[PDB]
Amino acid sequence: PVARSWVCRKTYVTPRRPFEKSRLDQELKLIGEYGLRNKREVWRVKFTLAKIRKAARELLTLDEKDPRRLFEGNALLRRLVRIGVLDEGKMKLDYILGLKIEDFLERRLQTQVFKLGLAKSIHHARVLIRQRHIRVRKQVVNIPSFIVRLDSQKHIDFSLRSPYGGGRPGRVKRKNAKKGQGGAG
Amino acid sequence: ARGPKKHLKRVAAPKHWMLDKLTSVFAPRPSTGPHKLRECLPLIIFLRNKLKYALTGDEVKKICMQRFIKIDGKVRADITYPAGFMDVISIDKTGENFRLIYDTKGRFAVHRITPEEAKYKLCKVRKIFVGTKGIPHLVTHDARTIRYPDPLIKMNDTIQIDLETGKITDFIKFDTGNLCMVTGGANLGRIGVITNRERHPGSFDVVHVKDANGNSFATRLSNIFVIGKGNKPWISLPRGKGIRLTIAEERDKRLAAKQSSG
Amino acid sequence: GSLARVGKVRGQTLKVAKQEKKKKRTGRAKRRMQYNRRFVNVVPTFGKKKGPNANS
Amino acid sequence: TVTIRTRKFMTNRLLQRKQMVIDVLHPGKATVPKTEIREKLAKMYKTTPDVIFVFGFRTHFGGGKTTGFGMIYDSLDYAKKNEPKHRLARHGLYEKKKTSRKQRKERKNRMKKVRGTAKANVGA
Amino acid sequence: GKCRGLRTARKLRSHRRDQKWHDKQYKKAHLGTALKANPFGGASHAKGIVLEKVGVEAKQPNSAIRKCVRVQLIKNGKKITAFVPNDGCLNFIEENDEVLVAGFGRKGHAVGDIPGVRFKVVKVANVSLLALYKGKKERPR
RNA sequence: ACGGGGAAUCAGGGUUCGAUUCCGGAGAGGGAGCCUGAGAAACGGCUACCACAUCCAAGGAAGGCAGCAGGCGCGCAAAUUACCCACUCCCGACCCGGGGAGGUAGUGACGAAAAAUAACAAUACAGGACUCUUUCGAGGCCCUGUAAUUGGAAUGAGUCCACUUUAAAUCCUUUAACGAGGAUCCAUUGGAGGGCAAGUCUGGUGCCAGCAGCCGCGGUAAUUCCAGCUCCAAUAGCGUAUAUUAAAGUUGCUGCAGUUAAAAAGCUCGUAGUUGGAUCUUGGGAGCGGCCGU
Repeated sequence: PVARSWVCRKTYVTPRRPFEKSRLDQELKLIGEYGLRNKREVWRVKFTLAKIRKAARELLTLDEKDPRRLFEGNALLRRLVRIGVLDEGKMKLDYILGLKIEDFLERRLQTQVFKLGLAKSIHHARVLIRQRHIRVRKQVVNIPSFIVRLDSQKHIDFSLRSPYGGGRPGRVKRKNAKKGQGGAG
Repeated sequence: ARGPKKHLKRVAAPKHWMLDKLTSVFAPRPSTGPHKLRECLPLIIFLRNKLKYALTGDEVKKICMQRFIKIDGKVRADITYPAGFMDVISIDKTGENFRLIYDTKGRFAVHRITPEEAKYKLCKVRKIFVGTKGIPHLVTHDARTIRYPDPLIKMNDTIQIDLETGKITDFIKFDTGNLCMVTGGANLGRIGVITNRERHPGSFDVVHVKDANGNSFATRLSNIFVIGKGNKPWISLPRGKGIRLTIAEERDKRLAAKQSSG
Repeated sequence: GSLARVGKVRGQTLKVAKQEKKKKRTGRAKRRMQYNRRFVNVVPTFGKKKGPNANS
Repeated sequence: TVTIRTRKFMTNRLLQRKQMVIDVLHPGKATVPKTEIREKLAKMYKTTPDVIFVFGFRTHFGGGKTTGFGMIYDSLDYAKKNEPKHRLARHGLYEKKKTSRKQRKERKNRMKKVRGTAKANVGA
Repeated sequence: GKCRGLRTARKLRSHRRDQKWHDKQYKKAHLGTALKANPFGGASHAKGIVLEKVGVEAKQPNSAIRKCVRVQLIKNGKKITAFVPNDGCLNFIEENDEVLVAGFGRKGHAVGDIPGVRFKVVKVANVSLLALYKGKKERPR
C-alpha cells in the first residue's frame, strides 16, 4: 500500500491503417497549417473531438427532456462555447457533431499567438511560447497546446521578463554590450 | 483477521468524511463509542478537515488534550471519538458551539448554534427494556441509557435530553405530519413531514416523507429521526433547510451566486 | 551440409566509406519542410505524379 | 520591490496563533527568503519577529509570486509548547539529538540481551 | 443459431461450448498437449547451449544452405534447431554458448525455406546478434 | 483457479484477463497439537515429528525473511543491506515513547501526460498571383519555397553563488553570473517488388551468400541480397519474440453453415429437453386546448 493515484489514460489513438495515402495527405497538411511537431500532436485532437462527439452521440439517443440529457447537454455546450469553438447562439447538442478538428486547432495558443500578429509565422509562434516570451492574464504560458478560452482570448500579450515585451534584453545582445564598449574603451 | 481491526484504509474510509486520496494510506479509524463506524465523524476530521483549527495530526492532539473540546457537555481527549449525529461539540475558549446535523448531501453540515441551544439535544429511542425490579428503560441512537421514561414514549420516537442531567424533558411521538431527518440511505439529510407509515411484517417498514416543496420520497423505518411536531422543528436547521434542490436546480443557483455577485 | 562459405558476400563486398552529411533538421522542422515539399512548392504537373524518389 | 499580501486569515484561540496563507508579490527576482518575509509581517500585524513561523512555500510558474503558509503567535512560550520540533529547530531554539535511528535500533536490541541494571554497561 | 426458444440458454451455451473444441485455435490453447510439446513451455524467449552448427537445405523452389544451430535449452534439456539470421552472424556463434533463442514469427510453425526450424538466435553470451552484425559490440572471448 | 471490486479490447453483442496497493478468504518449510488471552489452533508464541540447516570444549544448544533491505538458486523475467517518524495513521500507563506500517530519496525507456533539437532577416536565385509584353523579359503592391552565402535577435540542455523545498535534503519552481553557427550541444529505429507510405539509381554478388510473416527475390542488366546515395514511415522513441483482443458474420444470441466446397444419423419409434391452435372486457359516460387530442 502507498498514498498514490496510478490513474492515467492515453490522449491519442493510432490509426487502424498505418499507410493510408489519403490520411497522410490531410494530417501532414494540418501540421503545416497550424505548425504542429508530429502526427501525435494531430491524433490527440482527433481523440478529444471523438470523446466530445461520442458523448453528444449518446445524449441525442436519450429521451427528450431526460434530466441527464438536459444537464449533461448544457455542460458539453458550455465546455465548447467557453473554449470558443461552437457558437453562443448555435449552442444546440446536434451542432456538436457538425464540428471538426480545425475548429479546435484555431483555439490552440500557438495559432492564437500567430493570428494576433505578435508572431510572423506559426513555427515562430511555437518558439515565442516554448522560450517563455508570452503570458495569459500575467501567467507565463510555456506550452503551445494551451487551449485558450473566450474571455481569456483578449489577455494574450508578451512577457515582462522578455525584450519582445517591456523587459530586459536576452543573452546575444548582452554579449554585444560586453564587446560594444569593450572594443571602444 | 483473527482479532478486531485497528486500522482503517483511506480508500475504505467512508465517502462523507471527504478525506482526499493522495495525503496518506490510512484514515483515522474511529474509537468505539455511542455512534457506528460509518455513521459517525471522528473529532480529528471535524478539527482540521472541516474547521481547519489544526493542520497536522499532532496539532489535533495538542488542541483536545487542553480539554478545550467538550462533546455533548462532557469533555473527550480522544481524537478518534465517534462524534456522530446530533452531538453538540462545544469549543468554549473560542466560544463556538456545533450540532452535528447532516447536510442535504453526504457530509455533516458544520452548523453553528446559540449557547442556549448547546444545552439540550435530540435523541431517537432505539428500544424499551424492563429492568431488574420492574424499572422501565430507554436506549437511544447515541447509546444513552435512560431509566424511568415517560410511559407514552415508544421505541421509534425521539426524546429531548439535557446535557447537564441526562434526563428527558419533552419528546416527539412517531405520528404522521411530524418532521423527519432521514439519517441513512440515498436520502441522507432530507427534512419533511411523514405522510405514510407502511407496515411490513417480517421485513422492514418503509415510510413515505413529503418535503416542503412536495418533493415526496420513501425511506425504511431504520433511517427516520423525527425533529418536530407538524411543520415546526425543535432544533436549528442548516442553510437550505434540507430541501435538496436537484443538479439542474443546483447549477442555476450556483451561477446566479457568481453572475449577480460578479 | 557445407558450412565453409558462411558470411561470403558481406565479407567480400567492396566497402564504400559513408559520405559526410550535413546534419538533418529534427522534430517540427523536418515536418515543416515536408509540408512545403508536398503542398506549396510544385505546380500541378502534366501526366501522372512523379514519386518523392523519382529517378530516370 | 517585494510586497506581502496575507490571505485566508484565521484565529486559533485554542493554539494561541493568528494563522493565514501568505501570498507574496516579488516580480523579477529570486524566491524571497523566510527572514525577509517575517520582518514585513512584523510591521503589518504588529508583532516581534520572534513569534512568526513562515514555512512551506510554492513558487508559481512564471516567476513573480509565491504562496506559502505562516502563523503568528501570542507568546514565545506558546510558540514552543504547541509546535513541531523541526519548525522550532530552524531558529536554533530546538537542538535535536545527533545519533541516527540505526544506532538506537542496535542499542535497543543489545540492551534487550541483558537482564537488569547492567544493560548500560554493554553498549558505548 | 437454430433453437431460438426463450428457455433454451443451457442448450445454446452447451452446444457453443461442445462445438468450440472443433476450432483449431481453441483446442490447441485449451488442451495443454500443445504447451507440453512447446519446447519453450509457453515462454516468449529461452536461453540454451549451442552443441553443433547445422547447414539446413532450403525448400525446393529456393536452393541454398540455411546455416542454423542445434541448441539444447537450460530449463528443459530439449534440443532445437535455431536459425542464425543475417550474412555471417553464424561466425560469431561457437559450440557451448548461452544464446537467447526466440520463435520466428508464425507462433510455432516453420517459416519460409527452413523446414522444421521454428526458432531464431537473438543474443549470443548476453550480447545481441544485431550488435555483433552492426559492429557496435564484439564477442567476449 | 484465491474470490470479488475491477482490467484490456471494444459498433450492437461479446471475447479474454484479474498473483497485483480496496474488500473478504487463506498460509507462514511440511503437517499436527497446544499455552496465554476478550480475541490465536498465533508461528518476529510454545511443544512434537518430518525435511532443511546452525554453533559446539561432542556433553548439548539454537533455528524458520510468502515483513523491509540484501544474498544464492531458478530462470525470458523484476530495485538500495540508503534516510526518517516530519506527513498519514496505529499502539502504549501516553500531549512526551515506539512503528522497514508508512513516508522520503536511490534504481527504473513497466507504463501514462507535457515537450527541445532552432527562429527570423538579407541577398543570390526558382515559382506563382499580377500592369505590361505573342514569347523572351521588367515592375512588384501579396509573399511562396531552400544554401557550409551572410546577418544580428532568441531561449533552452549543461557547468552552477544563493533562496525556495524538506525531518534533513534532492528534484520542480525562482534567480544571479556564465552557456549555440558545420548553433559537432550532430535523433533514432525499421524500411523502399506487392500487400503497404517510399528508386525500374549506381557498385558488388551469380539459386552462392543472404533476403523473405505471406506471395516471392537471387540462374550476371537483382525494383527483394550485400553496400553507397536518395527516399518513406513513426519519432525520444522504434524493431523483434510470445500471450491475448479486434479484425473473425473463420464459434455465428445478435449472426455462419450442412444438394455439388467441411457437413443431414440408413430408417422409424421414444423419455427427459425444447416448443405448442383459437377462445372469456368492452362499450359508453363526464370536464379539458384549439370534427379533433386530454
